[PDB]
Amino acid sequence: YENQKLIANQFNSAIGKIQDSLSSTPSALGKLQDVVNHNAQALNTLVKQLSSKFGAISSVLNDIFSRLDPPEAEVQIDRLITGRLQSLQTYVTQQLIRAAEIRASANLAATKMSECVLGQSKRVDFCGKGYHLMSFPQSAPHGVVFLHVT
Amino acid sequence: NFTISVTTEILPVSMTKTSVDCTMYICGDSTECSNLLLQYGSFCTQLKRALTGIAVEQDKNTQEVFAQVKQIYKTPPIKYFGGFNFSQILPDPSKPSKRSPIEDLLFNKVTLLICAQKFKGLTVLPPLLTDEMIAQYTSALLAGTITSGWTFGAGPALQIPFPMQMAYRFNGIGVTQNVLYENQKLIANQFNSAIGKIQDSLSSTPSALGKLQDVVNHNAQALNTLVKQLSSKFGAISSVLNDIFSRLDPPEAEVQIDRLITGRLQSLQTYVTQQLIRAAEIRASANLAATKMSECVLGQSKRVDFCGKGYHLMSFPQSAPHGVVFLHVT
Amino acid sequence: LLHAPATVCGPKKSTNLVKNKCVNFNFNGLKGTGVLTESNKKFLPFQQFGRDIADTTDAVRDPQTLEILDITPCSFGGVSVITPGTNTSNQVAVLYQGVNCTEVPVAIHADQLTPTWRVYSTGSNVFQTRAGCLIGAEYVNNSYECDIPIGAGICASYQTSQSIIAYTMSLGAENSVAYSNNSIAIPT
Amino acid sequence: VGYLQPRTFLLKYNENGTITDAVDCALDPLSETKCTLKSFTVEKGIYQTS
Amino acid sequence: VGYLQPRTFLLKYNENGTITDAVDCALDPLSETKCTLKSFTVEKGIYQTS
Ligand SMILES: *[C@@H]1O[C@H](CO)[C@@H](O[C@@H]2O[C@H](CO)[C@@H](O)[C@H](O)[C@H]2NC(C)=O)[C@H](O)[C@H]1NC(C)=O
Ligand SMILES: *[C@@H]1O[C@H](CO)[C@@H](O[C@@H]2O[C@H](CO)[C@@H](O)[C@H](O)[C@H]2NC(C)=O)[C@H](O)[C@H]1NC(C)=O
Ligand SMILES: *[C@@H]1O[C@H](CO)[C@@H](O)[C@H](O)[C@H]1NC(C)=O
Ligand SMILES: *[C@@H]1O[C@H](CO)[C@@H](O)[C@H](O)[C@H]1NC(C)=O
Ligand SMILES: *[C@@H]1O[C@H](CO)[C@@H](O)[C@H](O)[C@H]1NC(C)=O
Ligand SMILES: *[C@@H]1O[C@H](CO)[C@@H](O)[C@H](O)[C@H]1NC(C)=O
Repeated sequence: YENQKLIANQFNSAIGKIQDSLSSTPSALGKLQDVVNHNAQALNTLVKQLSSKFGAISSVLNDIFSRLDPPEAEVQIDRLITGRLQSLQTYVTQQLIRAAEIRASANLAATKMSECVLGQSKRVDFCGKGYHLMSFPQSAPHGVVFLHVT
Repeated sequence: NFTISVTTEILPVSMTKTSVDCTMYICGDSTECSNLLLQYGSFCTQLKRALTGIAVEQDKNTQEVFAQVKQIYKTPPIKYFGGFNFSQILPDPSKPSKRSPIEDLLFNKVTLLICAQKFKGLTVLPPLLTDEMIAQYTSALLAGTITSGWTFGAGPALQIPFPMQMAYRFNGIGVTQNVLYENQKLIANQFNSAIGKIQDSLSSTPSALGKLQDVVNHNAQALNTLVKQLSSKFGAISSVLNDIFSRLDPPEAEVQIDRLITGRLQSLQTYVTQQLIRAAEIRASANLAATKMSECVLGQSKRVDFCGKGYHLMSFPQSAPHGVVFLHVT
Repeated sequence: LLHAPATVCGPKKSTNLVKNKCVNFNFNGLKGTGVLTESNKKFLPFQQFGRDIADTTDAVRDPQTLEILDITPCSFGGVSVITPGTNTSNQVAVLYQGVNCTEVPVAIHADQLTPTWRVYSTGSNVFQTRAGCLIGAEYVNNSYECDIPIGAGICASYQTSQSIIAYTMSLGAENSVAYSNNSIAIPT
Repeated sequence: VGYLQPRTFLLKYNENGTITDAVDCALDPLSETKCTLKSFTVEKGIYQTS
Repeated sequence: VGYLQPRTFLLKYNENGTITDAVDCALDPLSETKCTLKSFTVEKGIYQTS
């Protein structure tokens, strides 16, 4: 109450410089960028693995039957099916690992929405570097971004 | 009446990095198998990328726990902190390696022909932060929590006498200041004797450090199972690739060796997919240590049964091989 | 097939014997690639082909004489490239992980090291660290903040006729709080 | 009178479909790092090589 | 004079390549534990033999 004008102006100037910091360089949003690049690269290696021979004569399915007879094409096509079936199990397993990483961070954001936003957390170095005052949640693509006032 | 007790808790922070070679494992000491493995696709690049991501995070866990202070502090030449004996935890300059008295016990209790059997491209990379600068990070947390208190975790570090900082740890529990100043004599003797009882407790048995030993035991026996997968034949007529090509024609070895390659590639995919499970548990424990080292030692915690069994006063970290060890006073 | 010493055997021809040099061997039908040192294990008279835990032969008996040798693979290690950005400079530093460079700095021969850019061994001065020596950087000793990690507390940078350097990691600026027993600082 | 050899070459295509730039893996460790990241610009960092 | 049976044994070799010790596998449950753990000094605890 004895320094209301200085407090209000210093918070007002602090929010001015936060626009430039998120746009100064491309490494500010690297945490959310790593989410979308991990999924886009995982899909690309799955589609590109369709063209691998896996020890068979060719990676095209129709040309095996159109040139090679049906008496022994079963062992020729089992070498290609087992390779493609293994590639799906590799993809579906790595999504299960990554979902546990997000769930350990979707519960940290669900927690920080409760102490930092709806009160003051007395846990030191949890809602900011110093003595915590408040917080403001802001949405983001596939994530959330907090603005701790400290 | 009251008693002051000292309890310890042991946590892992990181494990050993590993690098695996695409071809010296599968088609080692041969060149004709290198052409056959090329047409299988990108299994080999995915293994390298996953293992490099695991090996980067081992140096992020250590920097997250220990390296949360910017300026390295140091204790004054005098060592009279109001009547307490801190010589058991502060480093001794007389040793060639600047490490403390208790930290010398922790190194000998944990034990790390380990590479002559690893001609198959199985290599352990060294950590970025060696055991010297790790021992200098944890000698700066103790030099600021003694002189400055808890104020160096929130900006500027402010000096305070230790006989007066203890009167602020009691005030955060519920008892007033006068319980310490009127009884400064016997409280000091309980603190020194409790630390000396820790020294004999660690050297009493080797089962106290089982949480850190299982970190290196699980990794060391995981590699020994991998080097004996080569003895498995997987239905081939031999387990060595220089006997298949030297005894039968090329049109028949294309199906004999394909059974070996798709089996040895499966045995390597099972190994990496178990390391992702172990890395997700260490990170779930590195974040628990980073929480305690940011809350229990940089301040006083009001969570029941989190820091110590009872009302909590402070904590003292110690550096251990592939882990951290706390000394929660109660 | 081969479990015992052979007695029949096909034609072929015999060609000398070399030691401590990476060659190709066909000792009685066993092919491979490695060096042949001198061993000290005592074979039983009915045992010739030694083995190990990984079911790979590593001890053989020269068919012609009665010498006992050992088979160990040739050198092999990783390669990393320490570079600044493309639009900053173009010089690099090849790191040879996990090797003691007393024999690999020779490098140049009639097609020995498999990479083609082996000219760096005759280039800048080498420097040995705990993770294998790097070729293409010089070791200053004053401290700097870490810019690119290498291993065992060595971090390189791009110092600015400018070449990259390697130094020792600096954890931060040393501070010393003037502790006493009657001193309190309150912020204002 | 030149002479050709088997090599791996990275080629960059433009919008119309004409080759505008190329590089090879087996000349320079900088070129190898360019040739293993699928880019003509590499950011400042350590990179694994064959 | 004695008669042989089809069994399984665990053999330990010294540094000279000579069989200095061996353990049966179907004699008593301790031999079964040593047989299924591929060792000789089993620790205190419950185990899970065949
Ligand atoms: C409160 O408890 C302490 C801890 O036992 C007592 O201190 C002991 O007192 C006895 C006799 O007074 C001494 O023989 C011991 O050596 C003391 N312990 C230590 C560590 O010095 C203290 O006396 C108790 N206070 C009351 C009022 O009972
Ligand atoms: C705090 O206690 C330790 C307990 O070891 C003291 O170390 C002893 O110091 C005396 C005199 O300096 C020596 O005679 C002993 O040999 C030391 N103990 C050991 C195990 O070597 C230390 O001096 C005390 N410090 C203070 C400031 O009181
Ligand atoms: C590339 O860009 C900046 C400015 O264009 C240049 O100064 C610098 O050398 C490079 N920056 C990097 C590699 O981060
Ligand atoms: C490397 O080898 C040389 C001689 O072969 C030896 O003198 C030197 O000590 C070795 N390097 C290390 C780090 O031991
Ligand atoms: C650092 O290296 C220079 C040049 O070799 C030398 O003059 C100086 O004494 C060295 N300093 C230390 C601390 O080693
Ligand atoms: C403070 O310390 C000085 C020297 O360390 C000593 O002479 C003095 O008696 C101490 N005073 C108190 C009150 O502890």
